[PDB]
Amino acid sequence: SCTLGRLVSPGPCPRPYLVITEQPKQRGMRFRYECEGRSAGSILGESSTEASKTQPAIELRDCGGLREVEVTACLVWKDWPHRVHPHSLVGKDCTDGVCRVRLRPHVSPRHSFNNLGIQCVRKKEIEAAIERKIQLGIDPYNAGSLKNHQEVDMNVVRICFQASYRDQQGHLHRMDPILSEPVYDKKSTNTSELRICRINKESGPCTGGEELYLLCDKVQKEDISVVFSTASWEGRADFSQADVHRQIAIVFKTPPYEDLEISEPVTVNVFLQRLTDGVCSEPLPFTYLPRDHDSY
Amino acid sequence: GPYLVIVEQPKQRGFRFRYGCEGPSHGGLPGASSEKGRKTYPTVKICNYEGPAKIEVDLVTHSDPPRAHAHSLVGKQCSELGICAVSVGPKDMTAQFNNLGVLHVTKKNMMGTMIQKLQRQRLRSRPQGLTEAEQRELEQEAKELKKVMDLSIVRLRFSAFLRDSDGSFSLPLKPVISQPIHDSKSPGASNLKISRMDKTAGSVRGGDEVYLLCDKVQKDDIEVRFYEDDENGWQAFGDFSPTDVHKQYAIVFRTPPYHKMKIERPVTVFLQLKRKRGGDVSDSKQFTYYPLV
DNA sequence: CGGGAATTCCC
DNA sequence: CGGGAATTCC
Repeated sequence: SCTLGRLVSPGPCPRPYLVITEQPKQRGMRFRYECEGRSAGSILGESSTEASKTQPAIELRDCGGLREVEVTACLVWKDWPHRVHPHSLVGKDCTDGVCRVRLRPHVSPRHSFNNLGIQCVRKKEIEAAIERKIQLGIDPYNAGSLKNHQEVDMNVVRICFQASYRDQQGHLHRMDPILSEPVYDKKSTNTSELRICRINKESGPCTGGEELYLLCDKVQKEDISVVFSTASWEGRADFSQADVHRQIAIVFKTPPYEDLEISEPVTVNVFLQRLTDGVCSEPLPFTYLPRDHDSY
Repeated sequence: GPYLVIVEQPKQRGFRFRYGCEGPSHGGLPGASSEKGRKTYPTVKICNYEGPAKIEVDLVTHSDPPRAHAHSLVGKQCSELGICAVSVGPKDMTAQFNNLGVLHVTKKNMMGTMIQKLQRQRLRSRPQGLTEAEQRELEQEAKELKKVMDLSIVRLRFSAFLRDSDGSFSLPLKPVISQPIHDSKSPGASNLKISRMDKTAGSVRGGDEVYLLCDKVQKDDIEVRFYEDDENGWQAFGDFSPTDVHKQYAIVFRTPPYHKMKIERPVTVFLQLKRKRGGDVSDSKQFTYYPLV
């Protein structure tokens, strides 16, 4: 079985592998169907910017002695059995849910993906769509388990990386697969990105009980709670799913401060926290008042 | 004589057409004067009758010229795909249709449908074996109507029929049509109702923000209005700026300056959303006013 | 293609 | 007898 022993043949030098330098933006990318007819996406890098928005960039380490290497981006689930995900990855140089780039190892080992996007297949396909790929020998881990336990996260996926090397000799070895920081579709209310868009007043007495309105992006009533968290304190309002006007507005009641009135007012930030995974949103400016203000 | 009259009229807007993948029992087309406490249905009647008789009723094309329709009315007592027929007792000469729903045919299918529905009005009745000739016409009258049949607004055509001796119904009557009914879903057809609003108490002049919550409305064909005209009218808007139309289901605007010269005691007026073209409306929401300070 | 909205389905 | 997710279309 075992070919050779731990002979100091390699010696802390060889042993090539790769690494994601810039992860693909978590959630924000709208998966598209083969119905919307598309081919190039816009996927960004985890930490981009509305300005010079970064992009999914990766490099190679220990590629020395290598002439030319090929990358293999493909979509797999998010848990243990990273089976080949049904949603195919489209874009330039993407044949079947897989992209390839014969990047020259030495002379600049780094590829920044540009026009890159996903393609979400309808549900009544999902399974078969996995069979197709299977047949065409597509499974970066060969673990296809269909018909029994399914439940596939049609909203998130991991893009596996299989980088194949090539030397002069007939010793074309293969490195180890690399997984990405899960990608979440923007079109899904459950996993989209949270965001308030406006609020009633900016100042409210610490007496609380004050009712305030608010607009937002499609959120799931039966799973969401507005908070007034801050340094030293974290008090979240109260209301019921009944006040979640058609997934784009909330009618809550400002909870009282942490028992305080001490002189002039203190500002606090308010944002949304999904009662399921935690993902918060861009906080908004709010202010509490020290009880009444009886005076002239 | 051959006189017919729709007593209760079908609710014009509020009934949600249902798709086939949805089911045949989500309810029955209600009536105008039908509300909680006491329901009401699309009832018709016959004056100067001639005794027992039936009443075929199908869905016609909203286009004034009474013509067929792709949306086949469906229900317990319905000819599968088409007309629902009932009867009447010798005295009670009025028919009421409780359970009555409408089958919504997809845009991608309202084609093969209407055409097929035409084949029956032809090939089905009269001599069988329709000739390739008619086939061509069928395909014409079909598509030659697709763009003139609002797939989201229908009218009932209550067609009564008596028995022409020999014990057999066949004597037509005066088929009258029910005023259109807007699919409670079609983007431009539902009822411009209003869930609730932010600050209830306005101000005085004309410039105060209030967060208003409503039902699906398009980026236009929309505009808030308030009033109370025991006189010859009086109106006022708020903000025709779309930017403030939050995802179809909400609008925030500034209160318009009422010509309330009489800055006396507080005056409370009416307020209700309206549609431009359609000219819809909502209910009586109380918007009070106050004396500036 | 992006960004939005109408349309068909599924709870 | 409505709400909103899933798909398509502009």
